[PDB]
Amino acid sequence: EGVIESNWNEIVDSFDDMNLSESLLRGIYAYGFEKPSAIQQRAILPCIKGYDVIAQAQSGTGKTATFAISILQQIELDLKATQALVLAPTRELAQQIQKVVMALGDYMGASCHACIVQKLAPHIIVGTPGRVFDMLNRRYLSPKYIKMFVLDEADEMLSRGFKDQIYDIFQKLNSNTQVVLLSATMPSDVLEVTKKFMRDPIRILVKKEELTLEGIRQFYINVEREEWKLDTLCDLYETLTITQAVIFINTRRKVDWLTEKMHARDFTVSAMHGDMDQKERDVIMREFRSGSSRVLITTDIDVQQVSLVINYDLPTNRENYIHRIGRGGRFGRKGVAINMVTEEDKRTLRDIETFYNTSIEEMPLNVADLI
Amino acid sequence: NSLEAQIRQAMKTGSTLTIEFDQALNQKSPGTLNVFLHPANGGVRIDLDSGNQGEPAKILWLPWKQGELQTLQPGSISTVDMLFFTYYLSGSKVFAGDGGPVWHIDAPVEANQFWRRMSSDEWMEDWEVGTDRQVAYLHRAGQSDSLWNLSAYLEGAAPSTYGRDNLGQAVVGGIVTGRQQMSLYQYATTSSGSSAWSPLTYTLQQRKQ
Repeated sequence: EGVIESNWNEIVDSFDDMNLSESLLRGIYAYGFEKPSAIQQRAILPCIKGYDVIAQAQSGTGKTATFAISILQQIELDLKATQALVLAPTRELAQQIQKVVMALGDYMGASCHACIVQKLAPHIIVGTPGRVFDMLNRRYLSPKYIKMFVLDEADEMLSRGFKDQIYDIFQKLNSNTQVVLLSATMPSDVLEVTKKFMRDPIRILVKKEELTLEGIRQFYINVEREEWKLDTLCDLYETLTITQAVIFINTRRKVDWLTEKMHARDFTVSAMHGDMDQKERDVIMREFRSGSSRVLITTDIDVQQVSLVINYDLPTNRENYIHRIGRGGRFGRKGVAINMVTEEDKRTLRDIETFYNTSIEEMPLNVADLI
Repeated sequence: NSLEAQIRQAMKTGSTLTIEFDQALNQKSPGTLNVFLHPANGGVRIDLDSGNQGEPAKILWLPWKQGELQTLQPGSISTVDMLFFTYYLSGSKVFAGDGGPVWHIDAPVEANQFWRRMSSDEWMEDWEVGTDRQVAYLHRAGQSDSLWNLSAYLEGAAPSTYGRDNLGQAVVGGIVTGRQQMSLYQYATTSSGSSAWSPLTYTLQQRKQ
């Protein structure tokens, strides 16, 4: 799910027309192997030609034959040295790679060892970054004939803190080393690795939405009229047990208004808006994180946990809706959001689920026994 | 005199010295990172800007990342006296293995979930069921047990905590003392202001599964 964006057009959907060697194909057909993904279908060819490649492949590509093929087709089978080096974030992923690489490899007489002792020079080495850096360091492996460096799941590896080890390993490799990075995610630092290590590489990216609504319970209250919002907001603090909350407001004027009325009801509050510099926000975020204020009121945030988010004002568009309550990452997919709805909102937006493209349900009475 | 020495000093002597971090740091993966330390209020700001009386430094950095765990690998812990920092704890947790990794876990990530993601790490795979490791663990007090209680997975002293009633912030830091060896420190920021630095202790923990 998503859409491919490439700077290179060179597709192949079969093992048949990849210009592979015979012993490789003997291996491919021997073990009925799967078809390659759309991503892989456009990476495999320039990859075989030795070009630098950035492929936004889904996690687990290391298990597949196309992955193995991209490595085996480049190996001088008669040179008895390590020519390819694959880094994976964990033992299980390295073993999966080792398994499929050595399966196909056997028909070709290629060797593949997974670094995860005395025996150590196989053509291909796959393993964890630290373990692998260590082996180069203690000279049990040689970067001398290594012409290919694969970073499978670069994102996972950076997340698991192997950036250091990865940069140190790179410094030991020849200048003409083909780099192939695979990552389902392309955050800033992953992009940096490629800028640092690659020369005009093939780019096969997938534009992916970074914030998501997944697992966030979304409610709305028919407040009907603007002037009944303050009361509605105060009743929520009597219906629910709220530790800290973020209240989004559309204008600086109302931010100031709401913090005055809220403060008059003995809420500790922090107000923030666009006509404030970064040094003034910092002090305000400092007070919210510390819990000196139980309520943060802003316009269109640096904090890890809050009881819920309240859209006191409905956001002007979907992008804003997602920047307000959407969360990044695969885990900790929980949250509670409450939207306040007036008749004018309903008359303008027509249908909020459609307008904001998500599932928002009317806040029930038993809401406290639900979130 | 150098901002790096003063922090190191404040941590060891148990003095009060607050740390500010640029959100931009969280775009930098866990590892060895060159930063600039600047005086800010009576504390120190850490960022990537060379100006405003910025003194360079080389530290061990560990970012925060929403919906995820970030990890600092033991193989990075080697230069004696190097400082270590992780982004502000405002609900999140920090788990540290002695001779092992440091994990910054996002707040709502359930304990069952992050434990499973941690176990994937090499150091955890070597931690045989039925044996011990030394662990420094810190969560916000009053937070729901679903987000941090690891009693089904470990037998040992209770984790350290910060704040009260799931309110408060913490700043975790360190000083490398040797190869895969680091002294951890913490200070809290609540409605009473900021406390002084105190050791973040490692206790013995037995792996139950």
